[PDB]
Amino acid sequence: GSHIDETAAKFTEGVNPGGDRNCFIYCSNLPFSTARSDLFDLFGPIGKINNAELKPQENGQPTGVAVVEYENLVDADFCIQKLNNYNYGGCSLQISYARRD
Repeated sequence: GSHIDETAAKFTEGVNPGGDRNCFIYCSNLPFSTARSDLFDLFGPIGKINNAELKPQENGQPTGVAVVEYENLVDADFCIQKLNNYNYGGCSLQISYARRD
């Protein structure tokens, strides 16, 4: 195949909360000043992130949502155990299994 940033759209487009022990993490209610580098700040000490991105929007405004993807299903689970009350920017983050991709 071929890639540079085409897959990073697919990594967040179509993705929703409320899966069940998939592999992807859905993260929501992030503050609107967040960027891709902030994911590895709070997720980096949990385990190995395979990939991670922020959800895009049709009008270009910030969504307040991230997706993350993890090496082992114990590490994906551990994010959803530990982060689902995490205070950041003045917001409390909501965390779930990313249901479709």
